[PDB]
Amino acid sequence: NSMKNIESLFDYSAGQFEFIDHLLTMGVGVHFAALIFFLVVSQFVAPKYRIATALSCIVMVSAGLILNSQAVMWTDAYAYVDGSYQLQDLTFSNGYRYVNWMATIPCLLLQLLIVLNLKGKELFSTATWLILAAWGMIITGYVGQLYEVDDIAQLMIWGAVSTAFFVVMNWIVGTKIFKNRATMLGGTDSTITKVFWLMMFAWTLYPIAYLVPAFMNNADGVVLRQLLFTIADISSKVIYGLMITYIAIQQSAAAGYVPAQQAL
Ligand SMILES: CCCCCCCC/C=C\CCCCCCCC(=O)OC[C@H](O)CO
Ligand SMILES: *C\C=C(C)/C=C/C=C(C)/C=C/C1=C(C)CCCC1(C)C
Ligand SMILES: CCCCCCCC/C=C\CCCCCCCC(=O)O
Ligand SMILES: [Cl-]
Ligand SMILES: [Cl-]
Repeated sequence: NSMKNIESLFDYSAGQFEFIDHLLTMGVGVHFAALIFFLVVSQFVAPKYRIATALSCIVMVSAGLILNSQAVMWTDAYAYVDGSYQLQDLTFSNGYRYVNWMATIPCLLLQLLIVLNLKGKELFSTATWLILAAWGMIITGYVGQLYEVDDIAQLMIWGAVSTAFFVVMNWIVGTKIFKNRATMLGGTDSTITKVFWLMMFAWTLYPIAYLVPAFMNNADGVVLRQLLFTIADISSKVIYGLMITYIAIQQSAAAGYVPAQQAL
């Protein structure tokens, strides 16, 4: 996969190489620090909603482990030779991000459905279709980025197919949010709507990073992509988790869970 991504085409100045490295290690540090927060506040969440915060812990460790792996692969694959960082070993590719999305995107989608108060049949059926759509999005996206060096037309076709799953997924999410916000407690019917708009904005940065090879095929585009991934990661995983957890606690408290009431 390393020969198929644009990162393998370029030499990097020390500044470019260090910035990328620092983005990845900063992301590791943010995810594992939020992990502790989610772990600690899980005691303030009613049993009904506690799985939602537990899923955030899983997202944090999953996302953090891959960012840590990328950071090490990044420094293993390049060496400072004659004033630049040059490819030494085929060990870095973005594909690990995609495979990980197969795991974390279901987790992120499940926490939302839980705080929406969906139960039994509807929860299982709704989650099945959302996870199938998300996997379809990720799988077609993954195949497309295998062509970002050798076939930009193929990257566009796979991306268009991926974007159809994305659109259908967002329609299911949005429909369930607007049809069920009336069941939300503690005033969180107003909060869940913002989470939906946060999702739209944060998730849409990923297709933009996907397209960098088409509009910025150079070492600065490599940096920009990692920057957009970092903003998208923090927003779609951390800030999103913080809001899901807020909703979990507020509804727990409204539902008469004392640890939630004593903590608010
Ligand atoms: C490249 C090929 C793909 C072309 C794509 C063109 C179509 C884009 C339109 C919508 C995107 C999805 C937006 C999802 C917005 C959420 C929908 C929603 O909230 O539905 C409310 C429902 O009626 C409950 O009242
Ligand atoms: C880390 C959490 C999430 C939800 C990551 C989400 C990723 C996407 C929504 C990616 C979408 C893509 C699309 C829509 C089309 C181009 C290829 C992508 C897979 C990057
Ligand atoms: C392989 C095809 C797709 C597989 C879809 C599987 C989706 C899993 C279904 C729903 C899991 C949600 C239930 C988790 C327990 C929460 C209930 C509780 O909080 O007590
Ligand atoms: Cl992830
Ligand atoms: Cl994800």
